[PDB]
Amino acid sequence: ANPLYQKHIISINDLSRDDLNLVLATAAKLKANPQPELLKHKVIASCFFEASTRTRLSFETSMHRLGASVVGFSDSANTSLGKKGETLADTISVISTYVDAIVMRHPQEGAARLATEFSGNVPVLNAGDGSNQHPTQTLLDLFTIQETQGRLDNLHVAMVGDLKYGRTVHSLTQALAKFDGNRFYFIAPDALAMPQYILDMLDEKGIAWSLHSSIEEVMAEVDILYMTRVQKERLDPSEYANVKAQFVLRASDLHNAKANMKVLHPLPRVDEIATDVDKTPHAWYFQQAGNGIFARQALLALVLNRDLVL
Amino acid sequence: ANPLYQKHIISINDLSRDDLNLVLATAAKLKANPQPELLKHKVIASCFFEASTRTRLSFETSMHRLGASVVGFSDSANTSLGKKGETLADTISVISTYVDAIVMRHPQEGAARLATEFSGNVPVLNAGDGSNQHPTQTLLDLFTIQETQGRLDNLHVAMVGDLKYGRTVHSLTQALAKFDGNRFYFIAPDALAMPQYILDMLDEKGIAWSLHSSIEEVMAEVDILYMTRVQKERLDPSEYANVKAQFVLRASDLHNAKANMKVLHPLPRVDEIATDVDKTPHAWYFQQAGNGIFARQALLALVLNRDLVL
Amino acid sequence: ANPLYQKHIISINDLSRDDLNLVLATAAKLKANPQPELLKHKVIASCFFEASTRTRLSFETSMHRLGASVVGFSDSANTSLGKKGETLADTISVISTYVDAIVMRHPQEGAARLATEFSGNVPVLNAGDGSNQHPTQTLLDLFTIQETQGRLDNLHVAMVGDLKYGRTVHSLTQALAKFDGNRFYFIAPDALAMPQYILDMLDEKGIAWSLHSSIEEVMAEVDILYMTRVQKERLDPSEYANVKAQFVLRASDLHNAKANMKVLHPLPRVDEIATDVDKTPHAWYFQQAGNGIFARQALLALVLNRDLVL
Amino acid sequence: ANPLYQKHIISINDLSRDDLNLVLATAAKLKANPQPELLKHKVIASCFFEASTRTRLSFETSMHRLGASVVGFSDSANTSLGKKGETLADTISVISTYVDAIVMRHPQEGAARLATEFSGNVPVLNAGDGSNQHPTQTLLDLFTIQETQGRLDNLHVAMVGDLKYGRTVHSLTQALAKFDGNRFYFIAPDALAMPQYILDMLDEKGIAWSLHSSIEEVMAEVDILYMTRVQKERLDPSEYANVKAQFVLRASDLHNAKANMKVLHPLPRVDEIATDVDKTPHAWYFQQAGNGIFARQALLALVLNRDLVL
Amino acid sequence: LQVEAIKRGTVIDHIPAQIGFKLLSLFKLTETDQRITIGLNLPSGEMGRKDLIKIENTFLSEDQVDQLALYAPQATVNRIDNYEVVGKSRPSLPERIDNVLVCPNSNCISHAEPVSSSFAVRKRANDIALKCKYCEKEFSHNVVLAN
Amino acid sequence: KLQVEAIKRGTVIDHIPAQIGFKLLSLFKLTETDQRITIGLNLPSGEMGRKDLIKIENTFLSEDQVDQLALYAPQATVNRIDNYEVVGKSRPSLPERIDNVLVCPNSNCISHAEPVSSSFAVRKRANDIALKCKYCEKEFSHNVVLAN
Ligand SMILES: Nc1ccn([C@@H]2O[C@H](COP(=O)(O)OP(=O)(O)OP(=O)(O)O)[C@@H](O)[C@H]2O)c(=O)n1
Ligand SMILES: Nc1ccn([C@@H]2O[C@H](COP(=O)(O)OP(=O)(O)OP(=O)(O)O)[C@@H](O)[C@H]2O)c(=O)n1
Ligand SMILES: O=c1ccn([C@@H]2O[C@H](COP(=O)(O)OP(=O)(O)OP(=O)(O)O)[C@@H](O)[C@H]2O)c(=O)[nH]1
Ligand SMILES: O=c1ccn([C@@H]2O[C@H](COP(=O)(O)OP(=O)(O)OP(=O)(O)O)[C@@H](O)[C@H]2O)c(=O)[nH]1
Ligand SMILES: [Mg+2]
Ligand SMILES: [Mg+2]
Ligand SMILES: [Zn+2]
Ligand SMILES: [Zn+2]
Repeated sequence: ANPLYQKHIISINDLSRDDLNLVLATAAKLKANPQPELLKHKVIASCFFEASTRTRLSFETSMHRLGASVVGFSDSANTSLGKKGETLADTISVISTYVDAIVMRHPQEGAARLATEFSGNVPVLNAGDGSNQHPTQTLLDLFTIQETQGRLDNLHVAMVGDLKYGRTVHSLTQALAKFDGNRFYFIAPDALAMPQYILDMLDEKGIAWSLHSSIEEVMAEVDILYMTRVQKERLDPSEYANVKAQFVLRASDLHNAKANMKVLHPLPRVDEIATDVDKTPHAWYFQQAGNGIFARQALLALVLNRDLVL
Repeated sequence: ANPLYQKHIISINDLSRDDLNLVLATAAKLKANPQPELLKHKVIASCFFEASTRTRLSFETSMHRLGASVVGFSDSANTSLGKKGETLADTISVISTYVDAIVMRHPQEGAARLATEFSGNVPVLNAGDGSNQHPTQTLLDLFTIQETQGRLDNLHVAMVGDLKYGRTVHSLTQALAKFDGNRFYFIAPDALAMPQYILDMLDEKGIAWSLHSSIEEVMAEVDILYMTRVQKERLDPSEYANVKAQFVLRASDLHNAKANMKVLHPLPRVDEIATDVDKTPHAWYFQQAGNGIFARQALLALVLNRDLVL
Repeated sequence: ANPLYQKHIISINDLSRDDLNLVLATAAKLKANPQPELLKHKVIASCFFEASTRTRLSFETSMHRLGASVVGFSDSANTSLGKKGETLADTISVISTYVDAIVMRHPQEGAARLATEFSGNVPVLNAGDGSNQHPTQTLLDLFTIQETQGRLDNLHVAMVGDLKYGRTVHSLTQALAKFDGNRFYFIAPDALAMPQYILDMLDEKGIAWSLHSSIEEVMAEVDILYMTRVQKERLDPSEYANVKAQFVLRASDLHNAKANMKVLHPLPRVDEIATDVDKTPHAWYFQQAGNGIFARQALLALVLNRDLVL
Repeated sequence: ANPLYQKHIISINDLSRDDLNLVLATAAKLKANPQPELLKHKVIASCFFEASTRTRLSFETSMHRLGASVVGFSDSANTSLGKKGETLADTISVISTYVDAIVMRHPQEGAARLATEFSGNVPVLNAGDGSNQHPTQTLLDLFTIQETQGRLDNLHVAMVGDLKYGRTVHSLTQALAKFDGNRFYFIAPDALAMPQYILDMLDEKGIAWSLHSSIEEVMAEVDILYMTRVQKERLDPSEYANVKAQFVLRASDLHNAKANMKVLHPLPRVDEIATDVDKTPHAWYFQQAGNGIFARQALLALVLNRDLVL
Repeated sequence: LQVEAIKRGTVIDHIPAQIGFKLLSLFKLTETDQRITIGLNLPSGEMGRKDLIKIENTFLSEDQVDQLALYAPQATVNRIDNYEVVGKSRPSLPERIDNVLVCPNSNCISHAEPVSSSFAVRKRANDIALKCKYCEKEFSHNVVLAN
Repeated sequence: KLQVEAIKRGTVIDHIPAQIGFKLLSLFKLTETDQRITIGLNLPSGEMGRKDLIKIENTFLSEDQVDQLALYAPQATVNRIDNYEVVGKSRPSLPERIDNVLVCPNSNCISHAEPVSSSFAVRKRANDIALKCKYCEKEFSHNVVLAN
C-alpha cells in the first residue's frame, strides 16, 4: 500500500517531506490523467460543522471527479444535530458507521484529531479546525508553488498581510521549512507580525527570514508573493486605513518582478489585491484555487486506494 | 413482484409480521452482499421539511449505497418554498413529477399519509411525521434485535426513560407485539409513563408487561435494554434532577446482565448512558445506528425493485 | 417603623400571616385614599431581565401612583449575543448605588434572593424568579379574595389547570394555608396534578383538600374558582385536546354557582375561560389585575416609607 | 452664567482643566446636598442608538435625581432591518424640537459632534461615540480619583489591560495630563499597548511614563490602579490564555499596596479582577460606578441651569 | 501504631473507608501549615476498617464537627492536649450545610455566581431533605450528593 | 522517632514539596484502593525544611508513574520497600508526555467537555517547561497550564 493509505490527514506537522511530495506527484498525475471512476462506490461525508462554501465546493468537486458519492451538511447553527448537546465523539461514532471517509470542518481546535479517536477504521480529513490546521489548503498552496516554480527548495517567498492570525501562512511556512534553502520575507504591520514561535522554528533550522516595510524592498528577488486577507474586524477602522497601504498590491508594484514570479492568495481577496493585477501574468490566485481540486483529489485517492494505478 | 413493490411506507400499523420479516431478511442480504448498482438511474427526493441531520445522512447514504441519485432540501424555515403558503399537497404534486420516490420528514402528524394522496405512482417513505410515526427507525431497531438475538419472539425487552413522549418506543412496542411471547418491562418516572393506549393494546393480545422502579429489578432477565432520551425541556429542571438517577445507565449496572443482552438507544444520548458503557460488549447503540443503512436500503430496494436478485 | 420597612420581598414563605394582612390593609387604604406624593424623590429600578409586559406595566404604574421616578430595562434582548459575561452580583452591586429600591424579574430561580446579598441597604422586590416565587401576584390574588369574600379564612377554594407547573397556584396555596379553615379543591389532568410537597404541607397543618376531575363536581360549593393557563408546551397537541374540556370554563358551567363566587385567573386566559363568562357577575379576573396596582403600591409604600400609611 | 451653561459636552479634548474642576466641584456639592427639583419641567432625551444598559441607567437616574422628565430609546433594534434610511442629521433636527437636552450614545465616531450641528439651541451630551470619546466616564473616573486621593496632581497612576483599544483609558490619560506632576505606569500585553499618539502627547508635556509587564513591578508605588477589560475578540483564545496572568488582579497582589491606593475599573470586570478583591479596602469600582450619578448630575445641572449650583 | 499519637490537636477517628480523602478535599483540611498525619484503610474493631485524620494544633468548632455528619455520621472527633484526649464528640445533623454542596437544579442562580451554596437540612420522614437557599427547591440528600 | 511508622512492603514517596502531597493523592487517584495508606503533611526535613510524605502498602509504581510526578515533585524520592528494607530508590525525570491530569488552557480546544483524556507533549526549555496539546496543537508554559 502507499504510505498514506487509510491514514488520517489532520496536520501539516504530521506529514513528512516525502508525504508532501507524494501528494503533489499524485496531484500532477491526476491533473494530467483524470480517473473519474477511481472511487466508484465510495461514499464520503462532507461535514461542515463550520460552514465554508468555497472549501466545501472544492472538496465535494474533488470527490465527484473521482466518482465517489457525497452526503453531508453545512451548519450555521441551522442544522438539527446540529448545534446543541450531543458530543462530537458520538456524532463521529455514528457517521463513521455510514461512510468510507469523513471530511470535516469545525470551529474548535483539535476537532479533527478528536474525530480520529472515534471513527474506527474510517479516515478523517481535516478541512479546517479553528485557528489550528487546514492541511489541504497548504497542500494546494504547495502544489501551486511546485507547479509554477519547478521546485519547493531554494525559493524566495514573501508573505504579506495578516501574518499573525493567518492559519494558512503558519502552515505554509511550516511546510516549506521541511525543504532546503528557502528564504522568507515577512511584510506585515507590527500588530499583525508573524508569530515568534514560527520565527524560532525557522531559526532552529537555520532558515533565513527577514522583515520588510514594503513589497518593493524584495520584489526583484521574490519567487512567490503570498498575500493574505487582512480582516478589518480585528483592527481599528482608523488603524486599518493607516496601515493598509503597505499591504495592498497593484499591477504597478510588479514592474521589476522576475518572469517566474507568481502572486498567490488563499481568497477571498477584498482590498489586498487590486483587480488590475488579475490580467498580469503574475496573477495566479484563481489557478491556485483551481489546483485545490487536484490536491484534494490526490489526498482522497491516496487515503482510499492502496496502489495508485499510473 | 415482492409484496412491498411500489407500496408507500407510512406507518408500522400498516405493516404485517410478514412485511417486517421481509424487510429484515432483505437487510441481512444486502449487508452480506451489497448491490451498489441496484437503483442506478433512480432519482430519490430527500425532503426534510423538518430538519434531521442524522436521519437524513442515514437515509441519503442508503440511497447512494444502492447507486441512486439524490435531490432534496432540509428546512429550518430557511428554504424558499419553504415555510409559507403553498400547500403540502401542491408541493408533492410537483415533486412527484420529478423523482422516483419521496423520502420525507415533516413536523405535522399525517403529512406522509397526505403525501401519498398526491404523489400518483411515486412511493412515499415516511422519515418522521410529528409525534406519529417513524417506521424506518422501528425497522432498524427490529433488524438490530433480530440480528443480535436471533429472533423477534419470546424476548424480554426493557424500555427505559421517556416512554410517554417517545414515538420510537410506541412504534417499537407495537411492532414487537406483532410477534409471540414477548414480555415488556417499563421503567419510567410516573410523569413519563408508557401511555394507557399501548398498555390496552398489550392487554388485548395477552402480552405480559410490568412496571419497575429500577433497571436492576430486571437486569438478570433482559434481552434488550432499550434506552430513550429524556428531554429536560418538558420536565422541571428540579424535577429532572430528582428523577434522572433511575433512568441513567452506567457500566456497573450491567454486572448480572446475560451474555446476549444488548443496550440500544435511538440517539442522541446525552445523560442517559454513561460513556463507560460504550466499551462493554453490551453497548450496541452505534451498531444499531449503523444498521439503519441496511434497513433503509432494504426498504428502498423492495419498494423500487420488483424482484430482489438474491 | 412598620414591620416591612426596608425589608426585602422575595418569597411568600418568608411572609407571616400578619405581614400578609398588613400589606392587604395598606392596599385597601390606598385604594380608598390615594397618596400620589408618598414616594416623591424616590427612584425605583424596574429590572426585567426576563420580559413581562403586564407585570412590568402594573409595577411601574404603582410606582408612579405614589410619585416615584422609574428607570429600568426589559430584556431577553441578549437573544443571540449570549448570556451575561457580567455576574448578576455585579449588575446588582452597581444598580444598588443608583436607586432606592429594585424590582426585578429573572428567568433563574433564586435570582432575587442573590440580589439581596449584593444590594446593601437597597430593598429588592421579587417580580418573579423562574418557577420559584412571584409574591406580588400572590398578594394581589389574596387582596382580591379578601375584598370579594370579606375574609381569608374558612373559604372553599378551587384551583383548576396546570397545578403542577404553576408557581402562582403553589404560592397562593401556601399563602391561604397560613389562614384557618380553608378547604381546597384541586382540578387538574393527571399529568398536571398539584405536587406532593404541597399536599404534604396541607397534611401537616390538618387542612382538607380533595381532587376532582371536573369543575361541576365542586361548582355549587366554591367561593373562589382560581383558573390557570395550561401551557401547550407542557403537553402533546393530541393529549391537550383529549383533556381540554375539563379545565375550560364557560358561562353555562356557572348555573349552580354561589352568588358570592368569584372566578379569578392570573392571565392571560387565552383558552380556559370563554369570553361569555366576562359579563357574568362571577368574572373577576380583570378586577383582580386592577388590584395588582393597590397590592404593589402597598408593598412599595411599606418597604420605602418608615411609618405605616394611615 | 456658569462656563458650561448651554455648552455641548462632546470630547475631553474640548474641556479645560478649569472645566473639569468645575464639574467635579459641582458633583461634590450635589453629593453633599441633593437638589431634587433643580431641573423640574425639563425634558431630556436619552437616545441610545447603541445600547448600553449601565450607562443609560446611570444617566437616567441622574436626570431623575434632579427632577427632570425623560423620553428616549435604546437601539441595536434595527438588527436585520438595516441601517437608517433617515440621516442622524434629520433624527436630531426633529428630536431637538422636542427636548431641552440630548444625551446620546452611537456606534459611529463623531456622531455627537454631528448632532451639535443640527440640534440648534439644544445641548448635546456625548454618552459614547464608537472608539472616540466617552466624557462622562472620564468625569466620573476623575471625580473618584479626586475624592479618594484628595487631588488630581502629583499622582502615580497605573493603567492595566487593553490600553490599545480602550477609549476610556485614552481619555483618562488625556484628562490627567491636564494636571501637573502625574506619573503613569502602563501595564499591557505587547499586542495591546497604549498607542504612540498618547505617549507623544505625554512627551510634549514632559510627563513621565513607563511600561511594565506586571502589576507587582509597580504595586508599592501606585495611588490608582485603573484596570480595563481585555476583550476576548481582540485576541485568539490561546493568545489570551498565554497573556492573561499579567492583566489579572487578585487580593494577594495587593500585599505591598499603599494604604491609600484604590482599584478602579469602568466595568464589567468579568475576568480581570477576582471577587476576592471586593472586600479589600482598595476595591473602589462599585463606589466609582456610584459616582457616575454625581458626575452626570453635575454636568446636566451646569449645562441646563444658568447659575452655578452652590 | 502506624500513625502515632499527637500532643495537641484534633483526631477524627472512625471515618468510613473511602470517606477520609473526601473529607480532606471537601473541607480543605490540608490547606494549612500545621502537621497532618493520615491513615486510610486502617483495621477497625467496630467497623472492620476505617480512615483516620489527625490535625495538629487545630480544633474544630461544634458546627464544624456537625458538617461531618452527612459523610461520617458515626465519626469520633477527639480533642487532644498534652497527649491526653480531653473531649469526644459525634457529629449531629446540622441545620444548614454551606459551601460544599452543589444545587441539583441546573437553572438555580447559584451556579454562575459568586455565592456559597447553602442548604437547610430537615431530617423528616427519616429521609434527609436539603432545601436550597436560593431556588427554594428541596431534594433528597442522595440527589444532592451525586452531583 | 517516627510519626508515620515504617511499612513492610510497598511504595514510599518522600521529599514531596509542602502543599503538593494532597495534590498528588488527588490528581493521581492514589486513595482509590483498599490497600493501607499512611500520609504525613508538613513534616520537617533536613534537605528541604518542610515536606509531605505518602506511603502506599502492597503497591508499586512503574518508571513513568514516577516520572508523572516530575512536574509536581521533581526532587521526590520514590522508595520501593519489601521485608522492611528499601530495595529500590528512584527519582522522577521529565516524561515525554503527560496524560489525563492537565487541562488545556485554550478555551476553544475541543478537549473541553468531550469524552477524551488530556494529552501534552513535554519539552524542557530553560526557565520553564513547554506543554503542547495533542488536540489543539498549541504550546504553553507549564506555568500557564498548571494555573488558572
Ligand atoms: N495523644 C493522643 C491520644 C489519642 N489519639 C487517638 O485518638 C483516638 C481516640 O483516642 P482514645 O480515646 O485513647 O482511643 P479509644 O479508647 O479507642 O476511643 P474510641 O472508643 O473512641 O475508639 C485514637 O485513634 C487514638 O490513637 C491520638 O492520636 N493522640
Ligand atoms: N521499611 C521501611 C523503610 C523505610 N521507610 C521510609 O522510606 C524512606 C526512605 O528510607 P531511608 O532510605 O532509609 O531514609 P533516608 O536515609 O533518609 O533516605 P533519603 O536520603 O532518600 O532521605 C524514609 O522516609 C523511611 O522512613 C519506610 O517507610 N518503611
Ligand atoms: O491513632 C491511631 C489509631 C489507630 N491506628 C491504627 O489503626 C488500627 C486500629 O487501632 P485502634 O487503636 O484504633 O483500635 P480500636 O480497637 O480502638 O479500633 P476502633 O474500633 O476504635 O476503630 C491499628 O492498626 C492501629 O495501628 C493508628 O495507627 N493510629
Ligand atoms: O517515614 C517517615 C519519615 C519521616 N517521618 C518524619 O519526618 C521527619 C523527618 O524524618 P526523616 O527520617 O525523613 O529525616 P531525614 O533527615 O531523612 O529527612 P530528609 O532530609 O531525607 O528529607 C521526622 O519528623 C519524622 O518523624 C515520619 O514520620 N515517617
Ligand atoms: Mg477505638
Ligand atoms: Mg532522609
Ligand atoms: Zn438551588
Ligand atoms: Zn488544547
